[PDB]
This record gives sequence, C-alpha cells and structure tokens, in this order.
Amino acid sequence: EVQLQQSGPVLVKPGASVKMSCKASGYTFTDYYMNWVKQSHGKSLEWIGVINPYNGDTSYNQKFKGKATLTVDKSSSTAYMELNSLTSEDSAVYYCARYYGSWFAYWGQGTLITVSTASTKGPSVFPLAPSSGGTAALGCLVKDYFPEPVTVSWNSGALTSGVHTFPAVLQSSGLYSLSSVVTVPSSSLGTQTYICNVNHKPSNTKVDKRVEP
Amino acid sequence: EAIQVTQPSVVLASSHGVASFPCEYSPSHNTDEVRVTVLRCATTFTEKNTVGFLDYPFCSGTFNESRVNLTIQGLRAVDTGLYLCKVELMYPPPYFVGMGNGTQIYVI
Amino acid sequence: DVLMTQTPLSLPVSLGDQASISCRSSQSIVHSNGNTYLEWYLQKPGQSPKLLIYKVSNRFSGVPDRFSGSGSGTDFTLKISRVEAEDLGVYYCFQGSHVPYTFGGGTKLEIKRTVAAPSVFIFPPSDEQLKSGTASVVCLLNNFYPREAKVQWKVDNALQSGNSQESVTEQDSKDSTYSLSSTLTLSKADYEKHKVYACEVTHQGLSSPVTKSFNRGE
Repeated sequence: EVQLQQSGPVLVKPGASVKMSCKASGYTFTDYYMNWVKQSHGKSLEWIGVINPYNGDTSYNQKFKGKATLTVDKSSSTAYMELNSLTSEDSAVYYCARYYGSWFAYWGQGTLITVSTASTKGPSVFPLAPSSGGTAALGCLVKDYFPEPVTVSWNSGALTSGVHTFPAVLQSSGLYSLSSVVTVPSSSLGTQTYICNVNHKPSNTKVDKRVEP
Repeated sequence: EAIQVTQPSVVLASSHGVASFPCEYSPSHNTDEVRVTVLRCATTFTEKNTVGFLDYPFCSGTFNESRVNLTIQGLRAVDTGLYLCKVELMYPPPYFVGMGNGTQIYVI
Repeated sequence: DVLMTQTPLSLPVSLGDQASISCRSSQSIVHSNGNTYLEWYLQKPGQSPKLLIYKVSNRFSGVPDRFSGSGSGTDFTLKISRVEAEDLGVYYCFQGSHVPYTFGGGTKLEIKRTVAAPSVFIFPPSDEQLKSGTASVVCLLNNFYPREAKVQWKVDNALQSGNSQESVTEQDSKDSTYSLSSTLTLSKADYEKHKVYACEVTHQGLSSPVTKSFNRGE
C-alpha cells in the first residue's frame, strides 16, 4: 500500500550539512502532509516540522527552525530535509511520517545520521560455525566497524525463525562489533545451506559469507 | 499552489428565491477545521459543529469530503450576479486555502 | 511548550493481564476546533513507531480491540486488556494540538514469564580470523529468563578478566525470552598459547552452573 523509503545512513564530518530523502509510493504524494520526526539515541521522539507537498508550505518546531530545512519535489513524490551545521548532538535517527487523520500514520524506515570526526571502516565477517544432539547453532561475527548501522540476514531473507542479531557493543578500539546467530534442527547439516549477508553502507562493504563446519 | 475550488457557472435562483449549488475542492483530506465563506454568510465546519450558517440564517450548508452542497435563501433580484466560495482548511497547520471563479446567480 | 509526562517508565505485565499507561500534559490538550489530539504510538524493538490510537479514544485501522484510550484535558490513559507477547515495546503519547508538537518520554512494557534455563553454546575463533592475528571466543546463552545471568570464562582452569564483553538480546516478541552473548578478545599469540577454553553459566533457572568448553583443536 503506502511505503515511505528513506535514504540510507550517512557519516558526515561535523560542521557539514546533510539532506535526506523520503520516496512516497502507493498514494498521491501531494494529497497529504508530511512530518519529520527525530529520535536521538536517548529513545524519546521529537517533531521537527510538517510540509504540504502540493504547495511547499511548512510549519516548524521553533527550536528546529534554523537546524532543519524541509522541502518537497512533486515530480519525484519525494520529500527532503536538510540539516546545516551538523554537530555531535545532531546525530540521531530521522524519520519521515505522513498524515492521515492523525499525525504519524505512515512511517519511513529511518535515516541514521552519524556525525563523527572519524573515518568509516568496514566490517570483517568470520564464520561462527557449528560443532558436533537436538537443534544446533551457527553465526557470523561482525568485528570492528564504524559508524553504525549494519544489516544482517540469512539466505537473502529466507531464514527467519530462531535468529538473534545482538546489539553492537563498543570495543576498546573505539569501534562497534556484533554477532548474529540462529538455531536450526540438527538434521539439515548438509541438506540446507546457510550464508549470512552483511551490509555496511557508510563504507559500501556489502558482503555475503558462507558458514559451515 | 492553492486548492481547486470548483463552483458552477450560472445558477438559477429558485421560486421563493433560494439558490443551491455545490462547491468542490481538491486537496480535501484536511477535514477537521473547514471554514467556508460566501463573497459577492460564513461558518466553520468541525465536529462540534456540523450544520453551519447558524449565525447566518439566509444560508444552508451540508459538508461531506470533496463537495459542499450550498444554499442561499431569500435572494432578491436586487442581489443577482457574482457569488464566490472560499475553502479554508485551518487544520492541520499550515493552512491550505482556495477560492473559486465565482457563480453568476440569476434570480428570476 | 507543552510537556508530556508518562508513568510508569517500565511496566512488567504477564500475558493475559491488563496493562495500563498514563500520560499527563502540562496544559490542556483540547484544541480550539473542539477536537482533542492525543495519539498513542508503539515502537516495537528495532522498528519505526506505529500508530495505535488517535484523537484520544480512536483506534487507527489495524490496531487490535484490546487497545483503548480515554481521557480529557490534562490526563489520559492507554490500556491494553489481555496482553500478548507481540505487545512488548515502548508506548509514546503524543499531542498534536498546540505548536510545537511534543511526545511523552515513553513506557517500556516488559513481559513477565516463568523461569527458563538457557541453552549454552561455545564458538572457537574462525580460521580466517586467526590468520588476521586476532581471536574471538564467543559464548552464547539462548532463550532464558530472567535477563540476569552470570557468565564466567576460564582458560585452562583459571578465570580470565577484563578482556570480554557481553551483549543482550531485546525481549523476544514471540516467546518472551532473552539471549546473551559473551565475546572473549585474545591475540593470536595468546589464543595459540593455551589449551582448554571454558564458558561457565550461572543462571536462576539452572540448579548447578552449566559449563561448555573446547580444547584448541577438534
């Protein structure tokens, strides 16, 4: 039905600027208003403003009037928010969300903006592989990357039951690190096949890996 | 960059002098606060208030979505001419306003 | 500015009971048009928010009939009757009446289930990684409750320290349990130096600490 597709994650050095997208589908982009909602890592949500795509009018949250500039483009059914003077506290998850009898009735999957002085860096994946019993275990360790985030999958989307992708833990090396595992029945050892797909956008490190004993 | 208010061209006022015509608009999903004014009577349609022109007894209005069935009553011949319909959508902010080309109401 | 203060901040509730959350606004929420614009959002973990109730007491399409809103002025209440594992997450009230539009702080609804002892598994460092010069020994506690667990590593029957991390799954939205990871950070030299690697699990569901371990080479 309705789908809102936001741009991927962006690592921007402080003091720079960033403009993200929201690509409306399954409805008439100009018909309903559009909001941008900020969710810091501190969990609580914030309203930035609303823009009428048919028109371009806006109503802004005065505390964002300078930090954010929202804009639309009717030919692409795509809305834009742009952030000037990116600081460290500007790093958040940013959401587009479209009105429908209610403010945030359709939600975009989110754009994770990381505002660092460091360099993007690529995951390395290593087969967390099974050993010699009812049900067994497998996984993919994803050592040393930055910035967040990272998407992990098993068989391009096939495997879903019994998975567990742990939150990344900061390491002493200033870098994230993470695993992803799933319990399968003992039988399927050589029958079925298991490969995780690891994707790190701010450094274009898309990498599948097979996992076997 | 304004809404598509659609009046009818010429309107033939009735026996006892009561003209009726629909005033339709196009971005019409902003239905909470919807003030409608008549220019040559005005009321604001919400949920608390559903039949408008309470304070304008010469006028009758029934809202539903992308059409407003309108009624001006008691029109003389000394009133004939250009009648205009303005569709304000006060909620959500920011407003989203519109006006129509008008209606020639000929009061036979 | 209109502050939305919720209560409780956490709220454990067993499947089948009746959860109930409270949102209090610094000033009335009734707008000039007469409408009153309270909204209830539920952010399941790692998902974007999702809309539940609008205009105080109205269920957006799709939201189950267990969910319900009530209130007026400065005091409101979301109430799940008969909770389900699928309902765990953070619940935000939001007012869209007065500019600027603000949210509440949230209310993490936790499920409460019977004790569950964890399965334990252990993983030796990958060969490719051993060629990189680092080594990571990973220990897994799977589907246990409560979240609290003791994880102790022992290299050759003496416990290491300062060189391991833990990570905790968020609550399972199907079977209500948590899963834990223990990663041990050793250099290729120190890993290719000792023999017996062990992961000891102490948990409020296991009568005796259960240990799983590997000897460098199998």
